[PDB]
Amino acid sequence: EEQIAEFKEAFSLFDKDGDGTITTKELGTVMRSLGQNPTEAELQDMINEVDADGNGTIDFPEFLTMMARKMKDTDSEEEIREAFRVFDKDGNGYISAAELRHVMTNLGEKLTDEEVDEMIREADIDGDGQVNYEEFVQMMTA
Amino acid sequence: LSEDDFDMFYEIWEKFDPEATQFIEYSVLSDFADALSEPLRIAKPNQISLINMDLPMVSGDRIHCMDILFAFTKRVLGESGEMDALKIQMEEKFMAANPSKISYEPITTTLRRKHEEVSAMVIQRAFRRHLLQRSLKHASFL
Amino acid sequence: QLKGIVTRLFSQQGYFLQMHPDGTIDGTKDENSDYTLFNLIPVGLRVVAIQGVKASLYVAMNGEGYLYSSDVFTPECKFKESVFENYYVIYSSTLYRQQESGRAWFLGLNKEGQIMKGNRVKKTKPSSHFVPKPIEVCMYR
Ligand SMILES: [Ca+2]
Ligand SMILES: [Ca+2]
Ligand SMILES: [Ca+2]
Ligand SMILES: [Ca+2]
Repeated sequence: EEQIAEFKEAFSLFDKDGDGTITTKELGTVMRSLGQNPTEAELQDMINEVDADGNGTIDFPEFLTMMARKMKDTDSEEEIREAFRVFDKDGNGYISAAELRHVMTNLGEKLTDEEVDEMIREADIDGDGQVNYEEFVQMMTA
Repeated sequence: LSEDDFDMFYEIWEKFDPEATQFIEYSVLSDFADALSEPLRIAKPNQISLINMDLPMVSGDRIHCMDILFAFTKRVLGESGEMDALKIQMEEKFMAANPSKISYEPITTTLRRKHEEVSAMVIQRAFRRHLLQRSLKHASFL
Repeated sequence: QLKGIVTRLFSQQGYFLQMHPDGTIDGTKDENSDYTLFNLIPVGLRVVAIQGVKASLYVAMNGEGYLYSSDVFTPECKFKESVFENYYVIYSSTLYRQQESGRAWFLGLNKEGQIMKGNRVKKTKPSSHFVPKPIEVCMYR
């Protein structure tokens, strides 16, 4: 499938030295490439819970397992539309970008400023300050 | 409203509380709110209706019958007036009718916050998945 | 006998509620003020008693609307808890109302982390609004 090919591509973006193995350092550079700022403790955690070998590295299968845990949808039904509706105060299909930013930064598994910024650049296409959350849901589950 | 609606209420309650613990989990509330008969019933999607109702939750995330009843009824009764005095009277009646004392537990948190949190977790999760997807896309070329 | 909880009360005004050993009650920015921990006991249906754990002092309310500190359990230690806009928790007095208007006297703090009088705290004002950050559930006598 195209799936495993994308996994090969990912491993390909990851291996600078091409040793077949991902290090805590490399995890670091990647997480940072996503816009996160993990601690060494957090990385050692991210490894320890997913390491089967405990080789400090991630081979293709372990990469598969981890990406599988991340990609699987748990509370996602595409009726995440409901989740947006929870915050759509007047139900007009639009949420002001400000409110969205506040909510995302102050509630739940809060997003970083980088994450929020990108999310907002993606969600407010016309930059009018109003966000058509349904189109965002379509885009998001493409 | 009539006595029939209240008897019906206790009837559904015995179904949702087969042990007469005088409490239900919030996750099921929607279902229960949809399970009733008219006019007390709140058909799905009822989530907003449930979120606008003053609905206290004890630990852990459990709600008591008196609050649910009072709210569902008050939605029909509108503001009061005599219906509030009758509300207090019927509340006392329910207290007296209730066996034991252990079911008296103090308020912890409430609805909105729970559903908002779940919503946030959902959106964050999905967003993360799409970040991953985009990164792999960056990998493919080349 | 009674199934209550232990918790920290965070005022929306921006402080952790603090019952100091000397009976002085205020709002603090200190996370670990052990005077900020409290015993919530359901002394009835939506009626709760609040106790400063460090001083074992009941947060009682006398005849003037002042939240003094008390050792003995008086019915003045009774508080009618209620949610505001399904988002904030408020504890009112079972004795106090604007006896004409019926507007109850609530526990409340000003913007400076200082305690307010009962009749000056409005239900709709940020003073009366509190968020319980719980620790554990406990059984009481
Ligand atoms: Ca490597
Ligand atoms: Ca390995
Ligand atoms: Ca809106
Ligand atoms: Ca827009």
